[PDB]
Amino acid sequence: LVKNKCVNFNFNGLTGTGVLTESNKKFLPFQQFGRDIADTTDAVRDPQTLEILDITPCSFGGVSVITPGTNTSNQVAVLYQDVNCTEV
Amino acid sequence: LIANQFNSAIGKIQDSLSSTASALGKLQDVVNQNAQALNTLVKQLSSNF
Amino acid sequence: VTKFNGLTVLPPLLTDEMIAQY
Ligand SMILES: *[C@@H]1O[C@H](CO)[C@@H](O[C@@H]2O[C@H](CO)[C@@H](O)[C@H](O)[C@H]2NC(C)=O)[C@H](O)[C@H]1NC(C)=O
Ligand SMILES: *[C@@H]1O[C@H](CO)[C@@H](O[C@@H]2O[C@H](CO)[C@@H](O)[C@H](O)[C@H]2NC(C)=O)[C@H](O)[C@H]1NC(C)=O
Ligand SMILES: *[C@@H]1O[C@H](CO[C@@H]2O[C@@H](C)[C@@H](O)[C@@H](O)[C@@H]2O)[C@@H](O)[C@H](O)[C@H]1NC(C)=O
Repeated sequence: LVKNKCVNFNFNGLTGTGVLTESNKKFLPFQQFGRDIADTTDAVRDPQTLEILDITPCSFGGVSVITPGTNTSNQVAVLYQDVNCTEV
Repeated sequence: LIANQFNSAIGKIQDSLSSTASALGKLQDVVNQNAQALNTLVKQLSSNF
Repeated sequence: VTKFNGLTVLPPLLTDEMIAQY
């Protein structure tokens, strides 16, 4: 298992895409799966090394195109909304 | 006399705001309605339909 | 006066500092 990078994981038939990180969520022996308000998984227990992993969906956001009219130029600027200048 | 009444009237506004939270209800309700509407949208993902 | 599912909030064009200046 690879951590801190967007990966496509499969835990015991549970599939999804997200970033797996170490977590400080204190699970209990009868429970393996954490859960979100919207019923999506939020933490898994590693089936072989029992540490709890956080699942964060890979970074995303809207992309806007800022342009003068094509009656003036064909040059445009791109705004990546609510994202740093690293994931571009 | 008029200037002193004005200065005291402004001072009372500060005392009113600093203690009564309900004074801003017209703006808090707008914030609450949008957050309440958005949370309902999120909860709908948990339904089977 | 006081997420991961495609729901975002856009920032207002007039920042609060500009509102006070007006
Ligand atoms: C198969 O899974 C077991 C789970 O118990 C592994 O045994 C230990 O699991 C703990 C989980 O916290 C980890 O320290 C290590 O994975 C294991 N430690 C020791 C001392 O055995 C077991 O190793 C797994 N087998 C293989 C081949 O991965
Ligand atoms: C986005 O970029 C900003 C600007 O570089 C960074 O903000 C970090 O914020 C944390 C805590 O809020 C602090 O370590 C620093 O203020 C910033 N760190 C660095 C390395 O600049 C960060 O890269 C990103 N922040 C967010 C919230 O996405
Ligand atoms: C649309 O553009 C027509 C011709 O475009 C011309 O060339 C480009 C490169 C620009 O320099 C532009 O300013 C020039 O006019 C115009 O004839 C036409 O009027 C334009 N449309 C409108 C509504 O003005």
